Amino acid sequence: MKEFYLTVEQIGDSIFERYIDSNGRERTREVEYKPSLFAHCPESQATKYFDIYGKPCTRKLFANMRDASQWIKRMEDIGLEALGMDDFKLAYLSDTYNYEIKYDHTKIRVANFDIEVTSPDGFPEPSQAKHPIDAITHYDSIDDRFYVFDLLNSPYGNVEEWSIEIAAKLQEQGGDEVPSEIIDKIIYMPFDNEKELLMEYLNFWQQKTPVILTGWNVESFAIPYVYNRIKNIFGESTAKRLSPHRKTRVKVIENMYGSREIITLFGISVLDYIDLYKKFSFTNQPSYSLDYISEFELNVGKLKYDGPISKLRESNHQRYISYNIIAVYRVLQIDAKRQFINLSLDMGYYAKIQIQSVFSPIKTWDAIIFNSLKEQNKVIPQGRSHPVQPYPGAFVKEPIPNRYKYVMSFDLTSAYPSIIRQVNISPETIAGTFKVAPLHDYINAVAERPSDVYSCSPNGMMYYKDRDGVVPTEITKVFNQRKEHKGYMLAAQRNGEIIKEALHNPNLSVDEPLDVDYRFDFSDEIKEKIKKLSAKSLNEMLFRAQRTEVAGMTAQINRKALINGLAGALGNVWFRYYDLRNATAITTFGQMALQWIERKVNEYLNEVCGTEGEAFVLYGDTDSIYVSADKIIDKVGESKFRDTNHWVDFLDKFARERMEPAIDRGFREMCEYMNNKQHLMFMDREAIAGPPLGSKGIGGFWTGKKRYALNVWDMEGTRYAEPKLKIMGLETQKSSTPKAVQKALKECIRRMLQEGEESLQEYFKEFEKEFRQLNYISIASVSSANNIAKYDVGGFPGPKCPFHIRGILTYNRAIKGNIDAPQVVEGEKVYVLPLREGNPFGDKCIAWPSGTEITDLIKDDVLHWMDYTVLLEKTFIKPLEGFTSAAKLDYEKKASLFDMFDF
DNA sequence: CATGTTAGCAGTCCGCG
DNA sequence: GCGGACTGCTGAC
Ligand SMILES: [Ca+2]
Ligand SMILES: [Ca+2]
Ligand SMILES: [Ca+2]
Ligand SMILES: [Ca+2]
Ligand SMILES: [Ca+2]
Repeated sequence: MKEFYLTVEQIGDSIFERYIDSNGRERTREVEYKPSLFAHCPESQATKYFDIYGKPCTRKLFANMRDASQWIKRMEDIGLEALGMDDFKLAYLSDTYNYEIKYDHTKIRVANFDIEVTSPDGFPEPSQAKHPIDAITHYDSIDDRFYVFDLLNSPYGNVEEWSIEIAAKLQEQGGDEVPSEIIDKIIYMPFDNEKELLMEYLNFWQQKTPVILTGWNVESFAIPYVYNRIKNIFGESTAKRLSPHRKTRVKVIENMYGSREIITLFGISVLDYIDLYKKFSFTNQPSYSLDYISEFELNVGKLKYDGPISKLRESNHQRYISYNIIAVYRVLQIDAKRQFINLSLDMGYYAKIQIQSVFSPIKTWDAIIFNSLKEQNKVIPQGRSHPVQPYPGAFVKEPIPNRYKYVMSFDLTSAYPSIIRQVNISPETIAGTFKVAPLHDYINAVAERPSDVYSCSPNGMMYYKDRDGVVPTEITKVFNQRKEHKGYMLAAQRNGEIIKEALHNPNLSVDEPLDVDYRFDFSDEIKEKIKKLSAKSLNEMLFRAQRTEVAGMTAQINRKALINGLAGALGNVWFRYYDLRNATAITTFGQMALQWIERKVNEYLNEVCGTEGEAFVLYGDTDSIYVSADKIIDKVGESKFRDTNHWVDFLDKFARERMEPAIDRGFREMCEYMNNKQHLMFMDREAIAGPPLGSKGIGGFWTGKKRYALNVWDMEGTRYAEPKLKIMGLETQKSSTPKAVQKALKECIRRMLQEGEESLQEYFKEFEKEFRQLNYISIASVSSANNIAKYDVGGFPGPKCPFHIRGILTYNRAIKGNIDAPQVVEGEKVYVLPLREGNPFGDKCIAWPSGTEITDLIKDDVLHWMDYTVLLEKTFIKPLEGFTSAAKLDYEKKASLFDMFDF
């Protein structure tokens, strides 16, 4: 097979590389790497090396990496550019792997681990590691085994061995319900003392050295804890054995009362699943406990236990170990679904970077662009210093707050990357400038055509048309992969709806799920078979379709994020290709594009509807338009439609056959106006929205910019079995809004859009009556707790203290002195509840770590002093008031003359 | 070491015969 | 009691 790297490090003048050889064996090597950098040279001097502007450079081959570094310093002192890749391990990767890397994940050792540490005196701080490690579960992807290290003897208690037989039993049977599919994969190893456990853990680690190291919170807890605990017992050089090159770096950061640390293990690529999840999932969660996330992702229940975790090992060591094991398996299950390890590997090898560098779009793009330019013997510019400067972004139309009955939406496919490609925006394609007219002069086609030679943006920039830019070139490759995966995702989505439709009429049969590829639209044969399937087979097929859709989602949305990240990086001062002329060329072109196409759509729709000056576009943001379709529907008359699906079909056809071709002509004109390289403004129909035919539903409403709700029947070609709400910006979409309040507000919206005012009033009345019976967690607000200390004046709120921070301080005073009360961690999330006047906490609110029950010592007092009136008014009524006033609707029946009668 | 800008709502502080 | 300037937080692109 073709060789590929696993890890790469620079240590002094050596490159340390772990890799997979031609026979598929893991190998390591130390290389005294001889880097090159480049300096500009006279034109007369023959060379094969040119900078991106075509100026000749001479190559400086260095005896070692330190020499290269020292040379950069001297060049800086002289005042001349030192060109070429200054991150030498990227250079090394590019030289060693001068071909498209084809990697084999089955040869890559991925390790998933977690540790337990009993602590009777508060959270066990990794930097101090003063408590024994009493469990480790380490899953190895190559062995497909869960290696369990179990401490039987501890200063905090001597316990018996863990029983695998009891672990497999149902909980209702006294067991731990360790999933049966991993029972046979567990290798269990008990130890009579911690030193033996840790020693054997290190020997194991040496035999099975992780390449990718993952797990839940491993970077902030497990890794530094293991490292510091081993250091305290055996010495630092023993602790350094966690690195295959025996090198680590300690990063102390650093709460300021007290502190913590991150450990770099050289020759390992740490990808903490919590970090993967936050970057790649596109959720914002109220809490990031593994229990919370597992439940959200997998619909498994909380791993319940009686008493505090500080006492679980002594009282129920059996459950303690099982739960250690399950927590490790849960990360694997989340990854089986989400496939973030797969994505990280794809992206990392595609760029030729250290795998952990996928967290950095700038490092990722630097490597991609360097490799691309290198292949053509071109030489990359030196990184330069730049002050941070603000610059303009997108246009967002101010909508008239209102109900909007029938709506059709359109937006640009991959807007900013498409703008980059259309205009040919790259550092090396800049041709010059032109004198700018006011933006609205371009929007209304009155300004002079900028150029008849070059491709233009209304920011004043001109670009060559007849040559490729590396930025356009490389952004296109990633865009094309994105498009492939999104296609797979949407096919799976459409496939899912076919299955949901068939679930209305399941067959009474024992049969099998159909063996199909969900990435492709079902054929007629498959659809016929589906209509004969049982509920069992259908539901299983639906699970598989949704898993296929999630996988396509992960793959497409993050490649979308990466290409959009390139457009953003042009405006980040650390990017090698930072240039506000290029960043603003994109954003300004976007502003024109949106407002240009608004004009064109209003013009077209007036023409075809036989009218003039009516506003059809009611809203737009960056690259989208929202078109009121009321007049389209009224032109033919609602009477003519059989059911909802008929008018949906009608608008679908109208958008595709009439509007889109009008839009396309509109944008082709704009392309010629800017004399662009290639027409790439593709504005496809997004949503078709309206109330059910013959209902009192209002269809949609806007309260303002970035705030709206739509009852959607068709979304990018997916015709739903059941209407789906598209809600943006409203409190239902915010992780700070209480769970049950999100739910109730969403049902309030569903009822408004689908059913009418009366239905809304019915639900409101009921929710108001029952509010006080909801679980306290379900009705608590959520916030991030940043800069707690800044507002901590003797345990009391200082000036300008935010509400949620006040709550934390109230909590800190209530718990002061209690050894095992969970501390609020700086920067993490808290639940927040308001308190009534005269409460024993001495303040108007309390807050505590989110995803958790509030400590039992104060729980009852919280429950008793909870201010429901404030909670209902703030979280539920006030947002609902905003929705309903905008929609011109009442959530309570207003008083009127009819109140004089007895109905 | 290192994607971007635009934007609304909740809260504090302050003024206000 | 309620606005306006302000910080903080949270999303929509
Ligand atoms: Ca644990
Ligand atoms: Ca778009
Ligand atoms: Ca059937
Ligand atoms: Ca959009
Ligand atoms: Ca689309």
